[PDB]
Amino acid sequence: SDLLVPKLTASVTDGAVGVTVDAPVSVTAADGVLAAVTMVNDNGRPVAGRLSPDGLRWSTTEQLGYNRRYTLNATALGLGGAATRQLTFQTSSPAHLTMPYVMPGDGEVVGVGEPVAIRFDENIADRGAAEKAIKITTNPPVEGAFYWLNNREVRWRPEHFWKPGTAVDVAVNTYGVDLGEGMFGEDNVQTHFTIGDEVIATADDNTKILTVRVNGEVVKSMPTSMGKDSTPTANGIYIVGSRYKHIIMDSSTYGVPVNSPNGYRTDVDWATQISYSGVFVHSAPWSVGAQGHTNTSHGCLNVSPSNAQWFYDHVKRGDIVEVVNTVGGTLPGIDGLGDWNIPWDQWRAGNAK
Ligand SMILES: *[C@@H]1CC(=O)N(c2cc(S(C)(=O)=O)ccc2F)C1=O
Ligand SMILES: [Cl-]
Ligand SMILES: [Cl-]
Ligand SMILES: [Cl-]
Ligand SMILES: [Cl-]
Ligand code: NA
Ligand code: NA
Repeated sequence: SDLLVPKLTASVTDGAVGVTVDAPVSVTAADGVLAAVTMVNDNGRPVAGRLSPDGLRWSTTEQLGYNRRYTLNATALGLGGAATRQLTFQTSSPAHLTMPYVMPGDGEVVGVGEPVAIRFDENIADRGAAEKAIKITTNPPVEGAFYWLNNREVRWRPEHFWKPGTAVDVAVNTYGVDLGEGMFGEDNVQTHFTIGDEVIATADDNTKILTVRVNGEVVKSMPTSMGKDSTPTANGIYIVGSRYKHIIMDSSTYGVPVNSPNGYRTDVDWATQISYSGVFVHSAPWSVGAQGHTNTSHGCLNVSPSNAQWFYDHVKRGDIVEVVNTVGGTLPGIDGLGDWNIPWDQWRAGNAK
């Protein structure tokens, strides 16, 4: 048997540029074991690594940085000689960075209508890469798809409402990923949430009653006053959002001056958001005589203080409100909480462009 000679294999090539940092760097020995492996950046600072017990694999154990020039030295020893290699490579230098933000929060329990939300703080030129970098796990597994509400936020939901008890895991692995036009991910995100009870509240303009159903059983019937004809509440499916014991409604947040005929600024109690456009379920003492009879608001579902607080107490983010038989149209699918009004075939087809 003649002298066999160890060989070295690295996941980077000497002289390479634009190396993406979305993966560790590794060195592998063949016909021999690794005796020494070091990796330092342009300033001489070492990079954390781990050699496998069998001595055949060394990998970086920490995140690698943008705009860095790394130098790698590896020595492989064997029964028939040795082999050494020095490799230098330069990582990606982004033109701009973008940090994602994921809802719902880690560990939260949400209703059957809560979609996965990934919001970036910059415009995403390559939506496809963003979608490819986002891995969603569901238990029991269910089909879902991506759909963008605007140039910075994407959503992921199944065809129908979640089944209660479903576990969802979200891993936004955007670090080191070219998201288009030199826009690279600033970090990764990992969120996990669970689907709770089915809570569907239906507001019928014919009866002017807001009926809350938990697991299919009617548990509360609230006389309500919705948007008047000139500013009606839109029919469709609303996703419950944030909740406030009290909040100052200010029309100027939507570009409508407070000092207008259609502007407003008032403080209200027990407000539950259900649309970005400003539809809330809140306490309306000034309209109890109208609640259950005639509509008098700008879209908000007015109810009594008792029922408003009840809604605040018994409804959670992700629960569903459905408005039907109003003089208005359908809530826009891209409102922010109207995801379910987009027909499944359009949502499934996505808009990655
Ligand atoms: C709750 C009280 C109310 O009627 N709205 C509301 C306002 C508007 S807007 C910004 O004037 O067009 C749209 C829909 C609404 F429900 C509240 O904010
Ligand atoms: Cl090392
Ligand atoms: Cl932000
Ligand atoms: Cl009216
Ligand atoms: Cl507001
Ligand atoms: Na020989
Ligand atoms: Na008002």
